[PDB]
Order: sequence, then C-alpha cells, then structure tokens
Amino acid sequence: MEMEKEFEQIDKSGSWAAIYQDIRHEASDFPCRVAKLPKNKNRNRYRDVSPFDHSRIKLHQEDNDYINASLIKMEEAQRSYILTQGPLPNTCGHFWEMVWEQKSRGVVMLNRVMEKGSLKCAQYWPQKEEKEMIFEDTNLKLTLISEDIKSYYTVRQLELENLTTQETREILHFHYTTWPDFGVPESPASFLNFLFKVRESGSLSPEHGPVVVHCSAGIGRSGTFCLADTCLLLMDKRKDPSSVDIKKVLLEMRKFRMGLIQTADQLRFSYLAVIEGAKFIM
Ligand SMILES: CCc1oc2cc(S(=O)(=O)Nc3ccc(S(N)(=O)=O)cc3)ccc2c1C(=O)c1cc(Br)c(O)c(Br)c1
Ligand SMILES: [Mg+2]
Repeated sequence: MEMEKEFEQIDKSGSWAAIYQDIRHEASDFPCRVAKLPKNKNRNRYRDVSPFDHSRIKLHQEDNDYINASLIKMEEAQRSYILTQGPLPNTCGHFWEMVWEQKSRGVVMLNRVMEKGSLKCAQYWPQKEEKEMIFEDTNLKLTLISEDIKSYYTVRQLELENLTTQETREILHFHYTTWPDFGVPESPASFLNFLFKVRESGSLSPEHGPVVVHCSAGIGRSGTFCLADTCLLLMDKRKDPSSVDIKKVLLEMRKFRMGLIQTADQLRFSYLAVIEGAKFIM
C-alpha cells in the first residue's frame, strides 16, 4: 500500500518532524479579523487559534454573529465538517445555536472536560435526564435523552429544542473519552472504530448539516478525525486509491482552519489511522 511504504520510509529516516514542519510552512494564511475584534475577546479560548474570516460560521443573530468555528468543505470527498473550540462558560448558548442553525445531526467531542488536571471546555450538555439545560441567551432547551457508555467512547442522544418555535431535533453526541493526556493512541483501532460509529449514525451524511467537531482548541484531535475520514472516503471513490496523498488532503483542509494536526506525532498517527482503516476495508 503506497502510503504505507511512505510511512515506513519516514519512520526509517526519522523525518516526521521535518515532514510536519514542511506542512506548517506551506499551510495557508488567511485573515481572522472578526476573531480579533476586541469585542470577541471573551468568545475565544486560545489567542493563537482563530477561524479565518472566509470560512467562519456566522450565528444567525443580529449584532455579533461571531463564534470560533470554521466550515471545512471538502469538495471532492463531498463531506463538510464544522471544526470549533470546546465551548466556554459564556459560549454554550452560541454553540447550540450554531448546531441548530447549521442543521447538524451530530456533535463529535474528542476531549474530556478535564485533562491533565485542567478544564478543557465547559460542561455544555446535561449529565442527567431530569436536569435539562436552558440557554437563555439563545433561547434553546437541551435534554439528555439517553447515554451509552462504552469502552473507548460514550454516545448520547440529546433533544435540542428551539424555544421560540418549540421545534425539536435529535442530536447525537459522540464523545471519544480515551485520547491520552500525552502523545497519541498506540493503535488507531479504537479511534477508527469510533469514526465508523459516527459514520453509521448518519451524522456525517449529506442529508444533514455538517457534523460539529471539537476538542479543546478544535484543531489537533479534530483535524485528525476529519483528515482520516476524508482520506478513507477518497480511497473508496477514486479509480486510483493509491493517488490519495494525506499531506495534500491536510493542506487542502488547512485552507479552511489553521493548525489542523498540532504535532508530528499527530501527523504520524493520522497516516496510521488511514493505513489501518484501508487495511480493514480492506
Ligand atoms: C474501517 C473502520 C475500522 O478500521 C479498523 C482498524 C482496526 S486495526 O487498527 O486494529 N487494524 C486492522 C484490524 C483488523 C484487520 S482485518 N479484520 O481485515 O484482518 C485489518 C486491520 C480495528 C478496527 C477498525 C474499524 C472498525 O472498528 C469498524 C467499525 C465499524 Br461500525 C465499521 O462499519 C467498519 Br467497516 C469498521
Ligand atoms: Mg439517573
């Protein structure tokens, strides 16, 4: 498998850091002027992780349509994803407004609320059925309908209600809970299983709005998820699957949101997931 051979060549030459730096250097650079406006200071989690202006998701509210989220539109693969930061104490309402307005079916969370002893995002969904959440600023109700805790992930059914119209929708929350505090998973086995569990649910499908993906910053683990998914989809679609170049796909995705894949380790892991995903397929 051509990409496997490249993988093995980089391993042997110990050139993961160099390949990764090359991607960093070639990556797109677009303005994030809205993200930097003084009034949006409290809507951003990380100073160095902002959505580009051209691909940012706009809230359908008048005056301050800003949320730290980007639409990644993969034309050839015919897949779209919304990558966003983990919600802040003051942006949970915005987060669900976006889910509502973008017509998303699924939310993909790749972090734990607390990792390395620090808070990585707000507790933005209800943990108990009888204790629903109301987001007064965006007039939305959120109810935990069911929860299925598995080994490497937890899937939740949530009901999102637009209080203005009393319209309701079912949202699936796919929560990968086993990404290690340091480095990356030893085997891509569980992450691929998880990705295919998300696929199974219809959350990535054309009949729904784009899936909403986040980790703490919405670029590292999040990038890995969308990158693996897109590469595998392209391998199924093309007459020549060996033509799928992960570096090129990653560079295309970076036209839509900065920093996707934060480390050389994450790049290596992304190759691994794509290689093993293809081998399983087979
Ligand atoms: C393609 C998705 C996928 O890729 C995987 C890769 C591994 S692996 O890392 O352990 N590698 C691997 C395992 C087994 C084979 S096999 N059975 O072909 O010899 C090949 C490769 C494990 C599990 C999976 C795995 C799945 O769990 C999975 C889950 C669901 Br739901 C699916 O519908 C599919 Br198809 C696959
Ligand atoms: Mg209970």
